[PDB]
Amino acid sequence: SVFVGELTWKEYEARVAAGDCVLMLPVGALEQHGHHMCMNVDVLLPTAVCKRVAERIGALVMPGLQYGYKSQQKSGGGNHFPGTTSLDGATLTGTVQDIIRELARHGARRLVLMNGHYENSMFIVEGIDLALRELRYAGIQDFKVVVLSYWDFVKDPAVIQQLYPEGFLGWDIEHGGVFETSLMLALYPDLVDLDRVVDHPPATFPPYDVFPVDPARTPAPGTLSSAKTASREKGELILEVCVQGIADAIREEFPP
Amino acid sequence: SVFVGELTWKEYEARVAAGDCVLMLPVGALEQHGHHMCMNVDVLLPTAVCKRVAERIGALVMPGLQYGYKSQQKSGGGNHFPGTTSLDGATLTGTVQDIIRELARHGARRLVLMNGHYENSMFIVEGIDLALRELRYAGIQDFKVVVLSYWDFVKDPAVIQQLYPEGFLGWDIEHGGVFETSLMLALYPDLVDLDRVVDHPPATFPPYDVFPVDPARTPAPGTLSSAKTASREKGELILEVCVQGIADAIREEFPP
Amino acid sequence: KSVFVGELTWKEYEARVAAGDCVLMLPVGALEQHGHHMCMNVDVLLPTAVCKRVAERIGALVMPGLQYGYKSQQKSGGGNHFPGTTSLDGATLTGTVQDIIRELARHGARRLVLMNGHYENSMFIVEGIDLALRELRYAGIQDFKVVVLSYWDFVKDPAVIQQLYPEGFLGWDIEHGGVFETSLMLALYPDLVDLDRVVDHPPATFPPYDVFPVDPARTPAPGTLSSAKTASREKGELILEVCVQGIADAIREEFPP
Amino acid sequence: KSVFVGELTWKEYEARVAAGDCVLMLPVGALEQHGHHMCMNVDVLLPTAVCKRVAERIGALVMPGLQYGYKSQQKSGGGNHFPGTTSLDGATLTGTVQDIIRELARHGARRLVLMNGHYENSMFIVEGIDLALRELRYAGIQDFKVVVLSYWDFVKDPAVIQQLYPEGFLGWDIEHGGVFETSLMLALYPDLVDLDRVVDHPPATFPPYDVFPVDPARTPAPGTLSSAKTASREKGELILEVCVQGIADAIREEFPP
Amino acid sequence: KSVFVGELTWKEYEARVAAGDCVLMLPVGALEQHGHHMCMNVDVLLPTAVCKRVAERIGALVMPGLQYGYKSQQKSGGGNHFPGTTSLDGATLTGTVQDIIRELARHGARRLVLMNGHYENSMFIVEGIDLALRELRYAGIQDFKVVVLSYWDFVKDPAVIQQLYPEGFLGWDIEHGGVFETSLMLALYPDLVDLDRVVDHPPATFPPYDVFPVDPARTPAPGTLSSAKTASREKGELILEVCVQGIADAIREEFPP
Amino acid sequence: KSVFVGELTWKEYEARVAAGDCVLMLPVGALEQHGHHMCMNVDVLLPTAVCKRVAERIGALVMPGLQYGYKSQQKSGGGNHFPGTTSLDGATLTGTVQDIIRELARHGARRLVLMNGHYENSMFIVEGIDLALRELRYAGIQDFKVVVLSYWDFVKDPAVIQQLYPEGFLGWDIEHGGVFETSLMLALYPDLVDLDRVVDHPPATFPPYDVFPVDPARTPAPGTLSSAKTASREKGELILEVCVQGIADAIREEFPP
Ligand SMILES: [Mn+2]
Ligand SMILES: [Mn+2]
Ligand SMILES: [Mn+2]
Ligand SMILES: [Mn+2]
Ligand SMILES: [Mn+2]
Ligand SMILES: [Mn+2]
Ligand SMILES: [Zn+2]
Ligand SMILES: [Zn+2]
Ligand SMILES: [Zn+2]
Ligand SMILES: [Zn+2]
Ligand SMILES: [Zn+2]
Ligand SMILES: [Zn+2]
Repeated sequence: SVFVGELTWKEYEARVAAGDCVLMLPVGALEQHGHHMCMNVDVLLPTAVCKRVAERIGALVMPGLQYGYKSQQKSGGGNHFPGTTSLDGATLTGTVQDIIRELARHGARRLVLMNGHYENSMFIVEGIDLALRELRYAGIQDFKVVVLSYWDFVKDPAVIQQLYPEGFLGWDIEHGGVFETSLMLALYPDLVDLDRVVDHPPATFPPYDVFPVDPARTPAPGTLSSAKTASREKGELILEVCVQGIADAIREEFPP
Repeated sequence: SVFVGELTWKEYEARVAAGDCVLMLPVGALEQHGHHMCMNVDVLLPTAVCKRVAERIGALVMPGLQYGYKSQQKSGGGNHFPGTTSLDGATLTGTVQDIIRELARHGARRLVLMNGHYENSMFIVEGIDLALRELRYAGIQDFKVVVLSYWDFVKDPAVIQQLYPEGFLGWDIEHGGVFETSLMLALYPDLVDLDRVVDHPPATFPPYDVFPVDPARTPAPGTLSSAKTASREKGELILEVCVQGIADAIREEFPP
Repeated sequence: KSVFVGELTWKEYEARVAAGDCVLMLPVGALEQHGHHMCMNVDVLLPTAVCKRVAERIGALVMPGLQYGYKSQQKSGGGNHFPGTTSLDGATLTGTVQDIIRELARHGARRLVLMNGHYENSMFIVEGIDLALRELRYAGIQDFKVVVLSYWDFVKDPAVIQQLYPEGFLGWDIEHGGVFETSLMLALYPDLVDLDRVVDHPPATFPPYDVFPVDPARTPAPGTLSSAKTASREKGELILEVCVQGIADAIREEFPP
Repeated sequence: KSVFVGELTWKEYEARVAAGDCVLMLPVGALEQHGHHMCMNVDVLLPTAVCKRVAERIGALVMPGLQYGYKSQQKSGGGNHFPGTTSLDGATLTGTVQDIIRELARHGARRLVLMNGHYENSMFIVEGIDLALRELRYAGIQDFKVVVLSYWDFVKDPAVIQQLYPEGFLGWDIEHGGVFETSLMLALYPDLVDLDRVVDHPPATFPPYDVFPVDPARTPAPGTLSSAKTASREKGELILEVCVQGIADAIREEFPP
Repeated sequence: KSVFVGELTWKEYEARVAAGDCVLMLPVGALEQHGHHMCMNVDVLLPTAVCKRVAERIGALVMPGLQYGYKSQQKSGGGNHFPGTTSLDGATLTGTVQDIIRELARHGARRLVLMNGHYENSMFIVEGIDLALRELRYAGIQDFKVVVLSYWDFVKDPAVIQQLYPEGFLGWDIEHGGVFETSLMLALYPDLVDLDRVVDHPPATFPPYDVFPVDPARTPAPGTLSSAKTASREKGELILEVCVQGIADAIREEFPP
Repeated sequence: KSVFVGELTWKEYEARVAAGDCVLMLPVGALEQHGHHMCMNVDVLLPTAVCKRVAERIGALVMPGLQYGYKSQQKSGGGNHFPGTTSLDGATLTGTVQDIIRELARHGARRLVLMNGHYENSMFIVEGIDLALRELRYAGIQDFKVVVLSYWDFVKDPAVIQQLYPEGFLGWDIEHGGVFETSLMLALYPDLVDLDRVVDHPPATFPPYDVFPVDPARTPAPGTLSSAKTASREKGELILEVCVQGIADAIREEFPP
């Protein structure tokens, strides 16, 4: 198994003792994802990518963070929706910080944080800095962290054209849209009912944000773009591209 | 599905709209469990129990807390072991607090926290208190919480007698022993290898604790008792007793 | 000379720590209801009295005690809904323990005994200790050693237990305001106990789970979890000698001269 | 009359809020390196200058700006390893925003515009707002409204973008110490810019991931993420008018008189 | 009938609060070095003794005192570099005060007097009060009132001052371990004072600024900021009567029956 | 060359720190009501102006000032109940000071002067400094030195006081919006002062204790604690010269070039 949770402490110890062990931590959320998809998408997707990447490069995957930061209107619909269960920034930051501290204690020195929930980014960044700060007090400067949101690896114009023959709309509105829905159709079809997709024009907003969040400014379904054209085929493409790209990136930053 | 993460936000909203929806939250840890068992035991077990109880009483299960409080020598071997990845008390407390705040926002008013890691108890307690304190600030006083550790429902003398024809020696030393190992053999046999069990005598300690934790005071394998006599059958019985007992307790506290 | 740090001059304290093997003791209690027959500072008074006697025997020093502890829980203290009980949030207690260890380490002390007298304090004392040791480690300090214990855990001799609990040991959690604490109080501070006000009720029992908000009905009306009807000075004196002796021996073993 | 709260007496401020529809604006910046050609308080100076001009047009008031912001990130500000850059922890910035909102609500104010000038501040400003609104709700207050924006987002007109970047727009992320900010500075504070010191390097490019500890080698030597060689006072005046007009209109829309 | 809450049963306490105009008093001290002639728990002992006497006269109740206070400052307590002195971080002290007020309010109490005995505690007590009142407001509670004071501020009469300091008033800040505190201790706890060990140095003087890390050389070697050579039980009795009467009167005025 | 860090390039800043003896100065103020005759940013403007002049004379650099300070207290600033005054919680201010010191240390700086302009900030500045020095100690760094001062403490010469107050000085406590601050403002920013609006009331006096919630009636209606009727540009110029000279000499003493 490539999952730390499924290993005995002895097996884990031996792997870290190897010296070049790479650990991966998926960071997701419990968030509404329209009428056609379930709410644990942000955990399921990066976890599936982590598993596949780990199998290829000989890495290990830590239990994923199930709850993430508050959903923002322009990227995830808004934290006013039912189901969405978000943590305060301090809580998410502290969780990341605590995990890094513990991994360093084990003797680990290579960590990849794979974000699957757009809004988590800056709090992950702060948790990393606080953990690295503490390691520095002990004179430790060899703990290295690579942070990434898996969708950023789908850049190849050729790939983008296949997935979006009519044009890429941007990652900000890819919440419950073609990208996430296609991956889900390929990985967990039973958790997706494309027939329930509520077609609507791609969400647009003015150059600013308003709080309290105005529910009227988010498409009724909660999605920011339609997944009507999502498909298992597109999902298989996205999956291979991400796994390959991320596997290469990790081998690059954490070589033998 | 009985898992909130596998529902759409509309399906979840509908269940809460019913008025008497009971939500369940498993709280575990990533911790060493000897040479014969994996490290996510404390998440897997309460989650499996929650699932079965939820199926029986029509409740829903929230994503579980994967990381818990620091392992203590007398109950989990100690936080010095590799693999064990623990959170600070404030972090765990804050996580529980944030989740309750969000569930209340959804309109939910009935929550069952099922602890699977001994050491989490008091921090779960503080998280609950802080969240209820805030709810009262908003005039909300109808949010009710039931907290329990699933093993406390295995107290019937006849059951203990059948499970331990030699004698029960308390839940304290039941870390990686007969109880947890038997449950795992019944639910996830592939994650257990009885041939690797180190059959040492029950762990004993003086009436006080020492910090920094002294490794010599914990049996080398990390277990506090031998799981040599663990069996699938013992696990099936434990599972039956726990599910029935918790289901009855929840119906009592959260009637239709 | 006094065994209490508070009654020493800084020069005397400094000299004792300069010795090199000085052991410090910190009582951790609470302000909590203890039925109709006993006062509310029991959890401070008792561990403080034990520390004093242990200190006198092994040559240790006792720090001012923590007067307020963690929230009373229904199954071990009656519940935090009772009047009088004044509790701190976990972070507050944890931080207090953390600050004190930091300061003792600054003084040059390296041996500390935390003696808990309020059941609910345990885990927050543990977190306070971990956070303080973590910070000491940042400065390369790994020789600070801590021994934490709840004084009642030393009362284990089958023979002594039989006298206190003729019908069986009820468990340290439901001992709140019962025979154990009341007997000690009768022996140490009789003026603060009125055995005639004891409301005799059966030992408190609870289901295998807890409910919040706490339900007042599931706690005996007087606030006690077990009856102190049979409490006596004699039982108190026995408990006292057993604790002092056992704790003194434990400290001598962990912190040898 | 001044549009800055700091330059008013408390009586004058009180009267303005008593008006009932008073709009307050808070500039949120940072002290951060901005290449060899510009000073380090750019992120405070620019949003404050924009706030002043917007306030003059719509009759709003401007609060003292936040001088220190969140840690500079490699992909958007060069990195927090540079000298001069003085950053706050996320909790500190969030708490500052939170405290100010709480206080303004106490004054009776209910309309606030937070104008961010430092790319990295965004999410911590967002958390500060959420925590403050949460507290207001506890006190039964639900009419406090907040508008948050990063001023450069108002430069949307394809015609304006083309004038600034005739060879193509490469994004706001690498617009640190580049054409955009440098042009505005040339138009507002020319004495604080030495265009002759601009190190004309190719625009910064990074792989689809982040690495920590930040690797200095992955940031252009000067600290800038794009060359300001083509910056000019003319471009600056266009940007200024575009931002002021757009924001003024947005506020009139969200906070009608 | 004891005036200490800790020595009451929860029923007795409940009955007192039920009165409707009950006044609670909380001593806030510290564990701090006090020269070669006095013990280190002075800051707790003195305000507690004053609270007890005031309570007896006005029918109030006294809560367990805070044993540890904020970090000793050079100009008012000698400095936190001294052995023995065991200080809390500001957040810890503030949080302790906050938790206590929250609980007292839960009991139904609405009148609290915080009597400070350690100079440096003041602003953290103030913050704890503000945060507690803020929370009470969220709960719709606005009738909780707090009076905070440092007992020495009540010694104002010129005649009294001259009797105490024939050479001239030195200011309450340098009155650390000097005539004022030592005299009170001589009148209240003579066994904890050895006037023969007093080091008769001239009053400490400092430039108009502070330096950190604290420089030990800038504090008189004994730790005292002024000489207690002329301290006496007679002066102690005078101070005690002035403080008790003045405070009793002030409380009667702020918390009328 | 500017003495303000914000107006320097990171290269210029780096070079100055490289000198190995660079002194950094941080103004710490507040946004607070200052009567009917003066604006609310006084506490930022004054220490910043003093820092600028001192820096010009001794070759130091000035950091962006803290614009918001701790909650106004009745006896020193009128009270936090006034409109306009926008205060931070203690933890927020302490955290801001702490974060800035961490960053300056990272830059390689080791000499810092914090110039307080708001009475109430003092203890939180102190705690921020302690927490920062504590963390530096975790990294084996103990050569970072901090000097903290409130600029008005340098106006102590009897001859100067006599010239400024030919009718008698009554202390710094009541100098909120009075002669001292108003005179400085008249000399530095005359347009922000309108002496004709001064409410000439008698000096504020208070009992030896404080009450919370704060009672508005106990503060002079205008918000000032003493009348600035006799304030003048001349008095302001004198105060400025004395403060700048005194502070410059103190800094040279503590941080020799
Ligand atoms: Mn998401
Ligand atoms: Mn466990
Ligand atoms: Mn207790
Ligand atoms: Mn920036
Ligand atoms: Mn003191
Ligand atoms: Mn002020
Ligand atoms: Zn998603
Ligand atoms: Zn387990
Ligand atoms: Zn007790
Ligand atoms: Zn910038
Ligand atoms: Zn003292
Ligand atoms: Zn002022």
